[PDB]
Amino acid sequence: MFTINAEVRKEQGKGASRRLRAANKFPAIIYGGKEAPLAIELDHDKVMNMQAKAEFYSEVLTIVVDGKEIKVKAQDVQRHPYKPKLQHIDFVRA
Amino acid sequence: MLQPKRTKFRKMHKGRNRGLAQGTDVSFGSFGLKAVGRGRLTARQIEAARRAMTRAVKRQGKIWIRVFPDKPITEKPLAVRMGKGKGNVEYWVALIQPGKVLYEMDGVPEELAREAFKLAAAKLPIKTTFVTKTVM
Amino acid sequence: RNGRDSEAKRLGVKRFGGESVLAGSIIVRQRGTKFHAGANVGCGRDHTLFAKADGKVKFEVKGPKNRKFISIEAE
RNA sequence: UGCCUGGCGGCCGUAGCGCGGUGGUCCCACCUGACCCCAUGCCGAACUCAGAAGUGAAACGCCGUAGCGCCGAUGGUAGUGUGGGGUCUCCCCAUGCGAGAGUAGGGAACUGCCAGGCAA
RNA sequence: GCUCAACGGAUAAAAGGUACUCCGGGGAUAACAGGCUGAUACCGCCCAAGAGUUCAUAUCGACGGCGGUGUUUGGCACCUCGAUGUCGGCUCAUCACAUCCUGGGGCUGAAGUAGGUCCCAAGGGUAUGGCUGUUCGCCAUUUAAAGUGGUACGCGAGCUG
RNA sequence: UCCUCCUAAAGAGUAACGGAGGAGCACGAAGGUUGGCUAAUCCUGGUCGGACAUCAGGAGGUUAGUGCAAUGGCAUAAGCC
RNA sequence: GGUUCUCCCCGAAAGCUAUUUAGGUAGCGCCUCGUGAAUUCAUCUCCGGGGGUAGAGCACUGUUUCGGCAAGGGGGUCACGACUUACCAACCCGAUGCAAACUGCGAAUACCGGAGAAUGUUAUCACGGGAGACACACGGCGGGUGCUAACGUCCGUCGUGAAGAGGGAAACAACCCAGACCGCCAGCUAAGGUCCCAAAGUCAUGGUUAAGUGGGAAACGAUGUGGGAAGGCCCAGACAGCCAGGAUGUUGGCUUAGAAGCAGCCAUCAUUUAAAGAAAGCGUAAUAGCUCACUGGUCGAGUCGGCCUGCGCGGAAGA
Repeated sequence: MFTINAEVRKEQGKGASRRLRAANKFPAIIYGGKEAPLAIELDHDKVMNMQAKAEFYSEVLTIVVDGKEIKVKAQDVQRHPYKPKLQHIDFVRA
Repeated sequence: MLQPKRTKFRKMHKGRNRGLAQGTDVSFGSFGLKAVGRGRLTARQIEAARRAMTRAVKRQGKIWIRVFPDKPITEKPLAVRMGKGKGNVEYWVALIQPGKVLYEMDGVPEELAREAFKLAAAKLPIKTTFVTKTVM
Repeated sequence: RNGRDSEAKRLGVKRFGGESVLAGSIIVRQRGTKFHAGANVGCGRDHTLFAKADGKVKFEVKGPKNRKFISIEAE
């Protein structure tokens, strides 16, 4: 039931991403296949709650962006160095 | 008293402790002590913390040390004027950046692990936190 | 027992890519051969690279070892 | 024009290694002999001369295979120029530049001139 | 033809003492005091292995950690070299409290007398002699106690030397 | 006094009684040219011989060597005959 | 040490090299006046450049932790054959780090060259006349040294002072704003400010703080208080209270000195069951004993333990 609400990022960069994280929202990327990579933004608190369990990285996940459903798998993720937070998530289209 | 063997040079520059820690994840055990603050740990402090946990766990499980001093520090003798060359090496310290995992541990219950790490952190000069091995 | 040093030899590139030079001008001063002589470039006994003809100096990478070469084109 | 072959290059690991297959009409290699030319700090090993019996074993060329090397995004991160701020032996904000490693993936080449054989 | 190596080489040719000292300068540069700093020192706290009949925390508390004071030993050379007399003693003091006594309390491995430790408290009080220039210290005998420090290591236009 | 590295902040230069080491030569060949050659370290077999002499094969591709400390360079070898 | 009238223009340095040289001096750098010269020079855009610094990495030179394979080494069964191992361990493989004197990678800036527009009193270069200066200081950034101490000391680069008044930081060369030709009882602003001293909001909206925090200080401690994300148990009725229960061998074999649950070898059994463990605290030489784990009944509705943090409290003693 791993449904993630995501939005398409408007601006990218170190300044934009840091500003985004300050608003309790972190970026992520979806790639794989012959489709262009898609940059997304999504809420941080919800992902932390549902990524705590060990099987979050086991099966496929569904990403809902602008009314479109994408099936992805957790490929890579970056933690905060010394805080319980997330910096980025890499998603591989399944 | 951790210390290197036959180091290339006896003395080295003071340097700086800027930057961010690299070994920020648990790699050997199931629980670890992460460094929140920034600073340096001497060999004596590392030994004191290690002894505290070994006693706390009562030689049960495994202990991993993820930091090595590998950095000499000098100190001028008392009543010595400035100059006349670099001071003699006294003790070895390890530079710690935020997020560095100091000690790792495995083979004990989570409850017993928390108190063991808490005792060790009480004998260290840097703010520390308890972390658990993450799945990927 | 320290305190000794040697006078700096002021090595390095004297003429950079894309600037005209006169024949015989020094292009690079080096201990070994970091750059190898190319076309219209000669190598001195101390591995100094000098221009054997008048023109524009350019750098390039050639050979199986990707070693750097300095050439001169008559422009 | 094509399959081939040899030489001289461009280009230089997407081009290099490992495993399997494939080639003797020419060419190439191995190969016989060496009294003479030539050489071994001893040896036809290597170099050189007189040959072409035999062979494709080795080497070399080509094909297949990702088992390695190699190349490699997007995003994020580190760092950083300029101007400001802070609980200022370290950081943050606005703007500009933006890695390294890693990931998806790519990948077991391409090309110019000359000469020779076969089919055209 | 020169370790003219003090290596741009003042002569071919050259070591010491001055508390009997002198002159020109310098706080550009030391010694006393101030200032900055706080390694060291002193004081307080954190963790707690252990000791304490068993019981870590009555009382001590190792291995380690974090602070305060500017009371020692230090670092620097900012002030003073057209001069700030620098150890003790005497006389006269004044302030801080990290309290020696007296006052009020908690805990005690506090039966009582007598203690141990911690908290609040600076109102007042807080020795005399022998030895030594001594501060200090040892010793003798008293007291409720003979407190610790700051004040140019208080005080020589107040005294002694 | 001179040489090499770091400090030195990716041109040059850049101080300290800062951190490490060297030189006051050598060579008529160790120079010039022509021709030829390509190491260290490991594995296996083999008298003395043994971990470590020399021989043969294999992996390796320069960890070797370069008259002298260090840095840079060196397969067209600047290395060896 | 001192060096005597006035006005106008420009305007430094405290660096390098050498010096019986270090507080002197010489050349150069920097200043001034004159002369002659090229879109000479500067900023910006674009283009052509070589770096090995920050960062990163561990192929190499060193260092470092763990696991495996493990040649080899010791003790042991063997009859010149040969074998095992509770035990030492090389080289490699997998993972994790570190380095000014490590680099299989590699910026931002800076620097050199070329083209172009605008702008600048030729701001550039060469030659000539005259100099001063060669004690620098603090601040930001990158470092060595020291204790990542010093208004310490030694370098690189920029700023200010020196040689710059004015406003601001209570006072305070070097901090922030800003470069004073003279006059005006004119206006608008910068940093910083607007209750009074003292010029200007007792201004507006939404929050926080109870501490005189604001208006010094840490490790660490705590039902201070605000917000956020969750999680367990909850009218088949939770949490705290209230009259209740908590027993039988397990005085154990074990080191029988007694540990019997309250020193440990040890299992961590088993019945009544609305319900109980062969045991968490206090207390005995051990006993005993008193509580809590857990379980009934009434009222009865929320309650409980952690994470993220905003602002506060203690820690906090000097003449």
